[PDB]
Amino acid sequence: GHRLVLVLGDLHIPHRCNSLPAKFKKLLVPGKIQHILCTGNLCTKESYDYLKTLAGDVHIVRGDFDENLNYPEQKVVTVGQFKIGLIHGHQVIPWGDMASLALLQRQFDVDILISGHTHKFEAFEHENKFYINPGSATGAYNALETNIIPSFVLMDIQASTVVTYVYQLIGDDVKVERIEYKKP
Amino acid sequence: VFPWHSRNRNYKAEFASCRLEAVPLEFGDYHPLKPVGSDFEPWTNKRGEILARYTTTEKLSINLFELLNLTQQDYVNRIEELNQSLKDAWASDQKVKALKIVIQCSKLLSDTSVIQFYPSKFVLITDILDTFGKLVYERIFSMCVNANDTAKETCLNWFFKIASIRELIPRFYVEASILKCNKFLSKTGISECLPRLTCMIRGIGDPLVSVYARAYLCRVGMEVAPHLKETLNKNFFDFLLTFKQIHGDTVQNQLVVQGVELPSYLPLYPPAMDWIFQCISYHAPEALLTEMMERCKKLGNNALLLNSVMSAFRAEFIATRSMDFIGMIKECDESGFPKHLLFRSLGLNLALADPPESDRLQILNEAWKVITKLKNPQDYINCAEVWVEYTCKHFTKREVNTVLADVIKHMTPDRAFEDSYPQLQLIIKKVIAHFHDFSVLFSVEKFLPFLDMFQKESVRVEVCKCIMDAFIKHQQEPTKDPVILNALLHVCKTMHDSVNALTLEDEKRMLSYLINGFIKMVSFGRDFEQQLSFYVESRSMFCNLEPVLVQLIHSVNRLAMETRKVMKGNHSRKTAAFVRACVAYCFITIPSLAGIFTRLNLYLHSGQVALANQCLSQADAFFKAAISLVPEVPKMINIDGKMRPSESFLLEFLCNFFSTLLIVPDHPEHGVLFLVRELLNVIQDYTWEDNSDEKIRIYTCVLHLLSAMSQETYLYHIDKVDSNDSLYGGDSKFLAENNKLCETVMAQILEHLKTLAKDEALKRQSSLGLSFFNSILAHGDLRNNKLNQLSVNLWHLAQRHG
Amino acid sequence: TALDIKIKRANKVYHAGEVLSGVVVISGVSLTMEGTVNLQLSAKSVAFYNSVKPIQIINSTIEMVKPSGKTEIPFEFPLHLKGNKVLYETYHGVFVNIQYTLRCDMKRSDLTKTCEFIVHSAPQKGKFTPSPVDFTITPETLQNVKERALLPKFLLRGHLNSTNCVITQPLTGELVVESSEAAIRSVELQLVRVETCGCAYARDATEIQNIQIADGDVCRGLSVPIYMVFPRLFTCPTLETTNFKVEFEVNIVVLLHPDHLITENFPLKLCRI
Repeated sequence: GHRLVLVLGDLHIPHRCNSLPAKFKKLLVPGKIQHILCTGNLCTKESYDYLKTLAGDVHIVRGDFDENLNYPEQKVVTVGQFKIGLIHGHQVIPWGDMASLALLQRQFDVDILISGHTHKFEAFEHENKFYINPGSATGAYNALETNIIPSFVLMDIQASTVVTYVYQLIGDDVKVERIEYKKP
Repeated sequence: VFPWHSRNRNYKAEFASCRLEAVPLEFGDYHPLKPVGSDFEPWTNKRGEILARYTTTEKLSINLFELLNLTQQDYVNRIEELNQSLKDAWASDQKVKALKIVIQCSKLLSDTSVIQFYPSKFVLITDILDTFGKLVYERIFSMCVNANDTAKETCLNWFFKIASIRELIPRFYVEASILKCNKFLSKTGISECLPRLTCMIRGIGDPLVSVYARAYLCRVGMEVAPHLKETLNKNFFDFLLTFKQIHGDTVQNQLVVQGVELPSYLPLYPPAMDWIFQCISYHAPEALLTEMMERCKKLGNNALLLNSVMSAFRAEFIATRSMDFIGMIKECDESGFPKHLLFRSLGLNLALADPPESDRLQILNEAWKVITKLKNPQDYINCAEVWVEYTCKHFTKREVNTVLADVIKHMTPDRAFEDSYPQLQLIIKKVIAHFHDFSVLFSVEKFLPFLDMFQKESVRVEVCKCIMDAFIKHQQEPTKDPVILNALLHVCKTMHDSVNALTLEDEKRMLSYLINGFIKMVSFGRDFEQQLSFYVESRSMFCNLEPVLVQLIHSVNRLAMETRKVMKGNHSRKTAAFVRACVAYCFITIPSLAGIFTRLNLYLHSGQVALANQCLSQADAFFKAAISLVPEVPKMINIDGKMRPSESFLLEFLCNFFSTLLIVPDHPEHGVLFLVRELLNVIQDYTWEDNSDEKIRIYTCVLHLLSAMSQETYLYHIDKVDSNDSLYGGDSKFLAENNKLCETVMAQILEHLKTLAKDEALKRQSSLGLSFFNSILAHGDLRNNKLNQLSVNLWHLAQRHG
Repeated sequence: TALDIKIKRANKVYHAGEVLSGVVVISGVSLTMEGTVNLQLSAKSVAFYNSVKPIQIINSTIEMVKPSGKTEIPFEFPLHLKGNKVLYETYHGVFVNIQYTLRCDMKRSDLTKTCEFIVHSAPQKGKFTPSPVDFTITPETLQNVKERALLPKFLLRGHLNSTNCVITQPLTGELVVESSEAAIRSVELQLVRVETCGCAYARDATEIQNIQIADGDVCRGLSVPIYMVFPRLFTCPTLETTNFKVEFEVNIVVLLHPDHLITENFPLKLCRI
């Protein structure tokens, strides 16, 4: 059994970017994505509609700029044998603190936590816990970095093994990177 | 108590140790994202138009078996009463009464007391006939279950009773109503009865009655035996034989007696000829349509006939023969059927099927030479609405400009606009439908004067929304042609000036979306200053609509960061002034906003974008303004029209503010922890709800922030801003002041915990203790004996009360 | 406590030699099948011909039940009349009425019901020859020179397919209004029965039905179709017997605008083939 999830976030359309990078629309096709988790900052119903045409399962949380505020601040949803926790990321003080993420996973008691305020992509394992910060799919600017590379992560979940394929557009090339996670 | 010690954190080393090793992928490596029919227009639809158009205000009379001075609505009510009486009599086993009621209703069709009401009347009474026709049929069918002798006997009895009717028109109508029942007598009954009814229609001497009788016969034939077209062609041929009577002496004398002019008597005919021609020309071979065309041509005042020829025949046939139809239209008599109606029908045909390439220019020229000579504005717009589609579909922008200028010339004089607000809208839509590229549409010289025509407020704004939808859905790249900007600027002005106190929120949202769609698509290239000029003229132009202001703030911050990225952070003397101008722009712009939480969030984002360009003073001003705005937050806020609490939103706002003030440097002229100190004062002074404990959540967040900022090097840094880690260089005095703040915050938290314990609310106390222990584990140095003892005590207290 | 007669055939027609079969439904009782020719004396036309009396066609009585629930009992009669007495066609005329009726009567210490069954004359020996007739309705058709002066000049031409009509087949023809000075208000057909009683003799002509074929001013030169369906029991094949005669005529009457009426009489001869 293979489950495909699209970890996204920080589109910021149109507050900071006109749309996704031209290639990322081509690399994304309807009927091939099983889940779509978004850290937030959709900023429009149009980006949510675009995601809704990419899959059926669309789990999306509240950012610091979302137009629709009915978005739950924190979400825990179970896929396969894993539970994924999703927050926007601006709740952690400071941003991207490993201590804050560990405390939030303690509150959630969740297998993997997603927190993507800092648009710079991150992926790390600490205390047998998995952590992914996909970054801005559209490469929306942030005060914490000088150069922001568009990026978006893809969960592939099979039983107890998750292989994460991260797509980052550098210059004009869509580099793809692989990371592996196994539940102890 | 208990003091606070900050556990040493090495962010670089911790990240490097905890970072998962990743293996890149070369080309060829597998990653998941690797690559009668529907063409027949039924009579049910035409029912509505015939009933709607043909209404008379004169007093009608419905004589049965005597009633006088009846209005149209009362006439319809009386006919409905007759239909209900028919149904009740049939359901009560009184069939003779049903037959006599149907006979009288059909008799009503033989009377032409008010000619103008005859079409709608025909539509009403025929319904009764239909209600009869089915209702008889089912009965025989109910006896059927080559049917049994009882069904055949009942069918023959009905046919004989109907054949015994004296008056010709009632007999024809009642007999054609039950044509389907002929199925029960022989397999050739319909094929032997339809020609006989067609010939029987010749007895009707009044042309209008005969034509509508032919229309009913064709309708029954198509809803009963649509494979007998050879029989129904005789209807068209006999109709051409009878057509001489329409303009004959007898009908003229009848109209004179009734005092009805011919220009009003003639338009009563198309509702029936259109149906006759449509039924007879359905899937007909091209030879038959040709033969009908030449048989129509050879007559006299055939101006009327031609209309039906355009109204029924397939679009391809008329489009190919369009020049010949122009020729036929030209010699039509002026005093008879209007020529502009024929031109409208021809244009409607040419809107579906293209004419031959060699003839298009001649067709357009000769159509407009006749259209432009019309005096009445209403029929002129009726023709022009149809022909603008043709002109825009086939020809270039010059002809569209000429057509629009002609339309403006005709309608400007006598304030005719009010009579053609809908039609004109249609025209403008068509002009936009065929002109996608907006460097060409606004090159049309008279396009904007055409918009000036809509001087009404409600009508004009809808056209503006249509223009803006077309722009946002047919513009995939930023444009700069100043012709485009000025025109869309005018449209956005005239669409935004409709916002008032009475305007609904949803209308404001739609308008904001449209003007935002315009604003997003204006990109001045490397000329950042002129882009800021566009933004200042935009704020001056679009003041009322708040979301437009929000988008403008976001976009000017975007311009600031775009300049940052273009110049790679190395700000120049010329561009330092520009970025200062942009940030001052933003500073002026936020306070105008109406929403509160939007103001707070935009203040923060403005702050962060401000510090990104090494300009510190106005950033500190931003944080001070945000702090001063903090107390204004209400307890109860508005979301999506509903009312929701503002607790969690306030929590998240303060959390973001703290996380930001992590990096914010403190001015040397003031003390340490400055902006943090005023935020602490504000949050302490905030009128927190009695049943709310998120305040201690925020103090725990304060502890998190101070612990993180007490480290040697901060987790994240600005490109060229010296934060307190590099400004103070980890000074002992700064750390001591931070620790004193730690002790104050912990004392406040402990006092709140003791108050909660005294309040006997043990659930909240336990949750607070568990969260505080988690915070201490996060940041509190467990090596210190006092802090470890405090954490152990908090854990014990949390476990004591579950 | 109610009676009813159900004749087997739905159309209730029986020829001169067939068998009349049916069922009597109840909820002693007898049933009588009687056919009569009722002739009504009229205003004298020519010893007062006191021979116009009822004629009994058939008389047959069956004792069906000799002295609860829905009961049914079958019955049958033979339709025979000696060797030379013919069963006349059913004819609901005005002065000559030929009717066959079954009458069921049950005694009690008597409930009766009468049901009529139709009898059709046997088809002719058969050499059916249609007799097409051409006619011209003109002002020289009205039988009065005094009135003819006020008539507007008109001319109608027509062609009846056959004056010898099969009663099951409709009367078909064409009528062309070649030229009328005055507007034609209506042209209608008028089937007139010609009933005769007695001998040397009362003869009457009475309209059966009027069927309008042209309404309003019809186009000059268009062939209006003469079409007429003969009524079921009001028309019979032309019958002649020493006591009574039943013939039929059709009157084409043209009505003009100033209330002018013109009549053309065609004596038909109905038959069955």
